[PDB]
Amino acid sequence: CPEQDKYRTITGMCNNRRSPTLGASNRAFVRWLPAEYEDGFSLPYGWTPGVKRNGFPVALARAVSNEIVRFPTDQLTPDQERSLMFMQWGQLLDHDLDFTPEPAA
Amino acid sequence: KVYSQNGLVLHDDANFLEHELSYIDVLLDKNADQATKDNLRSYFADKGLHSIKDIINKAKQDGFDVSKYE
Amino acid sequence: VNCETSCVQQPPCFPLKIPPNDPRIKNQADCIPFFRSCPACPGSNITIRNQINALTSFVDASMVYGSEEPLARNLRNMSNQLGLLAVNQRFQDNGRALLPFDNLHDDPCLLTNRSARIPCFLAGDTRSSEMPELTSMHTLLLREHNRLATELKSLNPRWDGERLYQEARKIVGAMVQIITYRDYLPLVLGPTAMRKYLPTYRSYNDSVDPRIANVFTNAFRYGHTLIQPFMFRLDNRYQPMEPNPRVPLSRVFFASWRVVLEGGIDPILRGLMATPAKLNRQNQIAVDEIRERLFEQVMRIGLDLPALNMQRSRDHGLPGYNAWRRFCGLPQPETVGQLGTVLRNLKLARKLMEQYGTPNNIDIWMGGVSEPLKRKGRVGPLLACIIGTQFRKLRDGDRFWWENEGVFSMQQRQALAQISLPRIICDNTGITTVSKNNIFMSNSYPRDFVNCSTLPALNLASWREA
Ligand SMILES: *[C@@H]1O[C@H](CO[C@@H]2O[C@@H](C)[C@@H](O)[C@@H](O)[C@@H]2O)[C@@H](O[C@@H]2O[C@H](CO)[C@@H](O[C@@H]3O[C@H](CO[C@H]4O[C@H](CO)[C@@H](O)[C@H](O)[C@@H]4O)[C@@H](O)[C@H](O[C@H]4O[C@H](CO)[C@@H](O)[C@H](O)[C@@H]4O)[C@@H]3O)[C@H](O)[C@H]2NC(C)=O)[C@H](O)[C@H]1NC(C)=O
Ligand code: HEC
Ligand SMILES: *[C@@H]1O[C@H](CO)[C@@H](O[C@@H]2O[C@H](CO)[C@@H](O)[C@H](O)[C@H]2NC(C)=O)[C@H](O)[C@H]1NC(C)=O
Ligand SMILES: *[C@@H]1O[C@H](CO)[C@@H](O[C@@H]2O[C@H](CO)[C@@H](O)[C@H](O)[C@H]2NC(C)=O)[C@H](O)[C@H]1NC(C)=O
Ligand SMILES: [Ca+2]
Ligand SMILES: [Cl-]
Repeated sequence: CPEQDKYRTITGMCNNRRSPTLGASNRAFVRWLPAEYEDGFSLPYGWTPGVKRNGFPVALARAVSNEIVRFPTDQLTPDQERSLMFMQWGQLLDHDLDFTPEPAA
Repeated sequence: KVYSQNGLVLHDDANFLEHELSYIDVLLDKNADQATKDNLRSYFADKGLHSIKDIINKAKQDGFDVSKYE
Repeated sequence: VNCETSCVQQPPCFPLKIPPNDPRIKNQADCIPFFRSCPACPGSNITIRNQINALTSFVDASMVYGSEEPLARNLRNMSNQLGLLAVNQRFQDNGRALLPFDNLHDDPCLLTNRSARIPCFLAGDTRSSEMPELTSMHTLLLREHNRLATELKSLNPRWDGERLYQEARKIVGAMVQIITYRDYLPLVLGPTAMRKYLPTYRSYNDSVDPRIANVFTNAFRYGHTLIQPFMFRLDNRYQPMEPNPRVPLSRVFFASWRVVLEGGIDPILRGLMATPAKLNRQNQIAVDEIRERLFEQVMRIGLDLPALNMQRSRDHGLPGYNAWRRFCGLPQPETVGQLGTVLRNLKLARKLMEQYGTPNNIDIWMGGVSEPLKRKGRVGPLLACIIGTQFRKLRDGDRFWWENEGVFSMQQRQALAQISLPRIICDNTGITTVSKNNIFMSNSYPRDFVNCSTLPALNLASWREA
């Protein structure tokens, strides 16, 4: 890494001089807890029919959404103390921090 | 080098961009200075496009109209 | 990879199955499409599967400039030494710059209006066209970089294009850090959590790891609970814009034609400023415009964003709710009654226990958004901990943090402390009346608004090199 620098690299490389890829693009995420997979290392919970997670059947994501998340739109509670700009700055900020690639068709 | 999410290709680095057609006009302008054209030819050669024919041909392959450059 | 049309579960597809008696999808043989995130080490029986971050974790405005050298150069105007970002060459917004168009082989923006033929935009991040409100903010920062580079050229005439580009990129990045940490994050976390997870900055610490944790990518999707079901556009008097002032969100996703052909970014920014955000409540979590009709115009079926969030946490092998509560030093409920006390809502706890069986298996997004909101905050204790911890690491572990010694002079730091998002709106739009105090709290016109003459412009005098 150059021992003198005035500007950030575009890729984020060299920000940390001791470990130059920390924060740089196209690198694995850091994990705060070890991953929990159906087979221990790659298959997601809900992959194999009948296989339980920690003693319980895996709830279909759409079923959870239909039972807990669903509500009548015309009853929406407006936030008195937040502008819709508060929502939008968050997504613009999220797009500065992370993009998880997935394979193209 | 294909940015995909939810099955939608959101970006492809290989494709020619529309605003790069304005750079072809500068390279063909007899009043543009040499240093200006030198930076644009360096920019295009780094994408594998060495000659002006290559630049117009890449714009054509990727859907842009290049009739004005005939 | 036929995950877009096939409901067969083969890698890399992991389709969401349809439950019985679903309110919208009556065909139980159909599914909601889903592609598993790319693994960092493909075909491996040694490493525990992890996912990739295609961006820089730093708050460095990479959604404007890019996170890879080839895209970053493509975003620059290479026809001169002014250090500007490239702009749209066919369309302008009342004489102002628009983002350049991108060239995609299958463009989803063209599917929103087949007669308009307005493709997706090109920006530092590839999702800039996801909703016209996001496009309006990307366009705003594109104009801000060009305005700054123009002002620096007038001050330092001997500076070349690379120097002007880098000096404006440095200011735009610092502005994003200032709006985020000063105005935004205290309104997400509340005062208690803001003091707890983000104490007063001291200096750069090279031992602080600045990477995004895999859990943050799902936890930060709490913002989906703030989404309103319409796009609001207001005129120069902050009154509903002539035809279609409240457009259903299922008709704005990827609708870049609306920016170009329906009035530009001013009506969209005024709607963002003078419309309230949706309030997340325990029995009003997320609107049907994203739970039933997400991207339905550009796809075979409308997706369900909250369900995509839960399926994504399982794709990423994230631990459940109690493991994340334990990580945070928060109590972990075992029974329905204990979950009811933590949520201060026994009816929601009963529903969650009927779906998950145990608070150990509750998906991180579902459990996190279920928690009651902290005082003057819009997240509960669990999400305050994850978000708060992440943003402290992005600030303390960033060698180019705007307050770090050597990044800016003391005089440039004093000048940067005067910036605000309403003033950036003043500088780069036809808007002359903008929001008061904190733009993220102000939400009612005219009560919370001021004229642009009241706000000072950023003073670049300390950037002079004689
Ligand atoms: C520069 O930042 C460094 C990182 O700081 C962390 O992140 C920032 C953003 C803040 O959130 C901050 O609060 C974080 O700590 C920072 O270095 C860190 O300093 C702490 C405190 O000295 C270190 O903790 C000690 O760790 C050892 C080793 O065990 C740890 O790792 C294992 C394995 O992962 C875990 O299982 C353990 O739970 C620990 O996490 C412990 O043995 C030690 O125990 C202490 O026990 C009692 C209190 O219970 C004390 O009386 C003793 O004296 C012991 O110290 C600590 O828990 C931490 O490891 C270290 N991290 C790194 C990355 O080096 C540094 O101090 C900052 N410097 C400045 C100038 O700000
Ligand atoms: C403006 C309307 C809006 C739409 C449409 C939207 N979001 Fe998200 N969203 C995220 C984060 C973080 C992710 C994960 C991003 C990543 O790492 O790829 C995400 C992921 C998604 C994904 C990927 C879904 C999947 O798992 O397959 C879609 C689609 C999405 N959001 C749509 C933070 C937000 C925030 C932050 C407060 C807001 C506001 C927000 N999102 C508003 C929106
Ligand atoms: C590079 O910068 C120049 C100068 O800002 C741009 O040229 C202007 O383009 C607009 C339309 O886009 C015209 O109305 C102006 O008259 C032009 N001015 C000059 C001095 O040429 C140029 O378009 C930019 N290139 C890109 C790709 O954005
Ligand atoms: C698709 O986009 C076109 C514009 O390209 C829209 O057509 C315009 O609609 C307005 C309505 O106020 C008319 O005043 C214009 O005359 C129309 N323009 C043209 C060229 O026809 C059209 O409305 C859009 N379609 C949808 C579904 O909104
Ligand atoms: Ca970034
Ligand atoms: Cl994690």
